[PDB]
Amino acid sequence: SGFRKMAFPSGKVEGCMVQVTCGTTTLNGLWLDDVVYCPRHVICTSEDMLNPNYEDLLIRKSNHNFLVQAGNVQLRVIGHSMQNCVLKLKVDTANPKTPKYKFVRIQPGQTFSVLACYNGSPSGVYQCAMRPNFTIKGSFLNGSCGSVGFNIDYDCVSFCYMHHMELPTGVHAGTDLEGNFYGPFVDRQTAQAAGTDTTITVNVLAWLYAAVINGDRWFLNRFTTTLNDFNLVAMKYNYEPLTQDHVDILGPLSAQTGIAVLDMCASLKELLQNGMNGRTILGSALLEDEFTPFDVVRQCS
Ligand SMILES: O=C(NCc1cccs1)[C@@H]1CN(C(=O)c2cccnc2)CCN1c1ccc(Cl)c(Cl)c1
Repeated sequence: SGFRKMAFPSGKVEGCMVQVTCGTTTLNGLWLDDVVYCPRHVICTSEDMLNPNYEDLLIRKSNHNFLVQAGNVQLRVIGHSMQNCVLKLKVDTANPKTPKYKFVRIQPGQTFSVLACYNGSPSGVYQCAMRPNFTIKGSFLNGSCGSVGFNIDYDCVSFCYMHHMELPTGVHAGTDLEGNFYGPFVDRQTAQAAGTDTTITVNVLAWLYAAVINGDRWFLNRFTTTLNDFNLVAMKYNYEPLTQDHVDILGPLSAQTGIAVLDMCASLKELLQNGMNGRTILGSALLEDEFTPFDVVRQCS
């Protein structure tokens, strides 16, 4: 029993983190095989920020300008190249701790674990979701750029996020490991801001199922709704539309609890319209949307 924000064990990723320094800027890199990946803004200077031409900035670099350190061991850079908004620094040594891995871009509403790192040293690990507006509500301080987000399937690390920036509202943005930003954010100085966000409906329903599995039942009712009528309510409360695919994805949890999805939808509608009247669900006084159906199954059997 119990239900927590649970991250994947981080050991396989810890062994991949290195420190990358260019000029006076130090941040984190990801060392896999004989390549270190890091944000390309490591080559920026304070004066470059309005409209850096990264192609020019990189042509002006040499391998010796990148200092890469894996703990107390310096790695020799033997090649450098840009891939979208990341840099690929080829090093003379393959990382002996390289896990089986994949680079995998995630969808809004998916979750992942973040290993926050400073000066190439892991500091902590927490669970995050990719918001509908392609930001993440992370916890990151100066020096954390190049920290990565990941999931683990069996022995294989699926890297899905590399950290690049903090937006004015305190939320975060970054890229996939191919260097392509999530959302309409750019690695240059602008007034960019997180766009309007919505609540991830399928995840709220998954979390309601988690609650039922853990003995919280007060919000259940005898009613069922139609998908159409539920989506009318969803729109009014800034929730994402619920699709039949979502209903299908929730099938296993519906079967385990004996509560049909559209029955749970009627409970959600009442919670949106009436609130919780001073009660809590899984220790929360608000509807939590950062657990996916898979996250719930993983933790609730
Ligand atoms: O968001 C940033 N600056 C505003 C922006 C300026 C241009 C685009 S965003 C980050 C903040 N920095 C942190 O270490 C940090 C702090 C807190 C939480 N996570 C990270 C240093 C680097 N800095 C940066 C510099 C140049 C570029 Cl181009 C980019 Cl993308 C990022």
